[PDB]
Amino acid sequence: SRFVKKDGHCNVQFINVGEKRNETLVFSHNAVIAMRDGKLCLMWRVGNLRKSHLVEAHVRAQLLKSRITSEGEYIPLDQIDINVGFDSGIDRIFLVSPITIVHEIDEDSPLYDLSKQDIDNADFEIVVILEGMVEATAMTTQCRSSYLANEILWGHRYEPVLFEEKHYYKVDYSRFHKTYEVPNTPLCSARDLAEKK
Amino acid sequence: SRFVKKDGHCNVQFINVGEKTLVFSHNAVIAMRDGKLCLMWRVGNLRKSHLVEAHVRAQLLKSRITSEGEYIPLDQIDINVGFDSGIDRIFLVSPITIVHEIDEDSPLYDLSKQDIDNADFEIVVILEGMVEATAMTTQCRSSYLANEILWGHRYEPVLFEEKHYYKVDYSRFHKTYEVPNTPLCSARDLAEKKYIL
Amino acid sequence: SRFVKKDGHCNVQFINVGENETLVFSHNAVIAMRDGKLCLMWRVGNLRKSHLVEAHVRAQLLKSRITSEGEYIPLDQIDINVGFDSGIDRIFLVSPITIVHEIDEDSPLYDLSKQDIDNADFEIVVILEGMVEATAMTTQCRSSYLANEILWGHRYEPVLFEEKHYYKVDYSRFHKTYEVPNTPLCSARDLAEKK
Amino acid sequence: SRFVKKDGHCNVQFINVGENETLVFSHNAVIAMRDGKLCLMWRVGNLRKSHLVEAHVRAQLLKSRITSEGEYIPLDQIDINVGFDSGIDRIFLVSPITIVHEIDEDSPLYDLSKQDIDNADFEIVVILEGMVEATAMTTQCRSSYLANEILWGHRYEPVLFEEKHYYKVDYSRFHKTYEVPNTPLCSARDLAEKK
Repeated sequence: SRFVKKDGHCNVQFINVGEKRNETLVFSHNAVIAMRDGKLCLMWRVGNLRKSHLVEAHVRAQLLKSRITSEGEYIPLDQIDINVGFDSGIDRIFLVSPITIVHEIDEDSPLYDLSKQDIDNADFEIVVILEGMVEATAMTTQCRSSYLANEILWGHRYEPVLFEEKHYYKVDYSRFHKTYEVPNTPLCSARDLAEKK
Repeated sequence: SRFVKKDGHCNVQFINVGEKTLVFSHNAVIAMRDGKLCLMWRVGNLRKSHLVEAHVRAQLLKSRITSEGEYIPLDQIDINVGFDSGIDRIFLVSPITIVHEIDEDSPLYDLSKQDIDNADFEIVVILEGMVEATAMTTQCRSSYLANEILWGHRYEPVLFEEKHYYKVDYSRFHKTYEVPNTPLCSARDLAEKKYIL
Repeated sequence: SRFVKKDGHCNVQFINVGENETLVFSHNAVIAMRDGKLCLMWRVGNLRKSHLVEAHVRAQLLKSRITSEGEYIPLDQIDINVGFDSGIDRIFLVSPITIVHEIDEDSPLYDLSKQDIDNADFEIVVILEGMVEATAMTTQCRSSYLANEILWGHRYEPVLFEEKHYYKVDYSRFHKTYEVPNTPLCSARDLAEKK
Repeated sequence: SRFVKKDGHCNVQFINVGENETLVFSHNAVIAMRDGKLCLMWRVGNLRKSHLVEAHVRAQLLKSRITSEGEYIPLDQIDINVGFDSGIDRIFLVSPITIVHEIDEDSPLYDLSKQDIDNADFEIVVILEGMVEATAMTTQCRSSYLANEILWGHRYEPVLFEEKHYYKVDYSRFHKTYEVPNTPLCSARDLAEKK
């Protein structure tokens, strides 16, 4: 029943992990946008197929997009930060079971004015990073991945992979990339939801 | 008389260290500290070398339903141990009592003593750092179930001053003593009972 | 089309890289306008074929000063903000990046004008730190820009171009810049009061 | 002239060093006025021949205390702000640096006048951490200052002097200080309320 034991070990068992070809940090194939605790959020999944703990793990993200300044300066692929908790320190994660990374689309978010329709014709790329030190090694690892606009499933949630069994927990990685539609999901941008109230 | 010499060596002797690393108190406590309700736990280094760039984190593990009806097998909720002012970083020599101020932002804000004896959640505690003279970042973990938190308790002092040095009695590390003067209500209740004035 | 593939590999090819040694800083620094704000900028790049993990930047202005109490400080270091407060001092370095310092009210350059720079006497030390992929060794690349090495009214020449399916980085344009005669010759303080 | 060259090497030469050691703290700490604020200062240096990567400092005040609840705390470790909030706790050490703690309303020394420090019995633990250049090890240097090792009305002697082309650091001046009679004898609070 306890996820973590008094000595540090975790009562978790992983099934459907696949060949050792994986056994490393992994990102969900798709990204999603949906309501969470009353706010429109951009979310994606991260998992450690390996068997060791990832020390001082922390996540980052950036929206890549070319732009022109008022000065007329052209910038190839400006890198705009996507807030995933740095300010409060919740960008730092304890990864044992797959975690869902959440980005609140607030007034400061670069996606603040994007609706489902906008995302359809959008032309940007979101780069996601996971970094940390693999247990028993002196090397800090940097796992990367990316989500194009058309790779973001609006109105979807991730299928649970953590199941509570008898005095123990099991993680089913065959559900890692799985998502499901949530019709009730608002279709307007986060900004419209802010004014709507 | 000083705890640290000008050369960096500590004037501390350890006794009753037991038989052969890092370690966490068996229990956690909740008592009044500086006029505020706090959740506390102990962390110590039974080793000889200093811990470099050591820091602590904590998380409340519990399943919940989002306001949108979404079920999360085991949501991870951060428990503030000083990250905002950098005091999550510690200088670990003799056992240290990590303090979580249970204020309006704590997920434990509205938890009374009765709510604890009946609640069902897990508090995961982490301590990371590098053992001196090594290129390895260590991660020590532990956890406290709701019934492992002693409401109205304090830890027994382990550090004592001698003629020209300090002694650390580890046989008292896990020891705690009761304080019947401790309120049985939650932090919120204690806040209202004061703001009325 | 995309810059980073799902497997984490970067869809980029570097040409004219030369024969060389790890990280590199642009020869000159520039001062120009950007989104209604006069900024101090300099380029940083990674020639090495690997990735720079947990990479982040820092800058400092060095200059002797006498304290209001008469104390003399040889080369007092004044921090130059490049994003630490929000965490954008941490970069994902692949294609050469332009580090940006907004010359605001809290900046030590908030009073310098082009004329002031041409007559100024200070040094800006720029730092880039991070870990070379698969190495437990965090490297520190350093450089410096004297007041005269700061090109007032200049912008860097683009080095990233969109090809058919991939992206190419032309390092022969790394240190190159072009003039912006429209750049204000006054200081940031004036531009702020001119409202 | 310049302290740091384009390639990252520093134009500095050290003399009167001895026997090329490691990190070091000034034997004494001082309290003096700096830019209108009463500050607690101490010196830190790198006698090693390599650069210290991602270096930063920390300080704590060790002192037993009684809580309003009557709980006895053998040695509480109250933190001394040396710049964490703005990130200026992160230093670039090539020549001896003076760490500054601004004694403000949030400082545990806010209500301490000279006379007070003469009777005090507390202890300040100072720390310096960083990675030795080219190694994979993070080092930690420690020291401390008792209330009687704090020099009120003092400032450190300069160790960095400008030569014609480079800069020399004279370590024989590391621990030395000189008097500043002008120094207020009242606590930082007194100076604050005296306005």
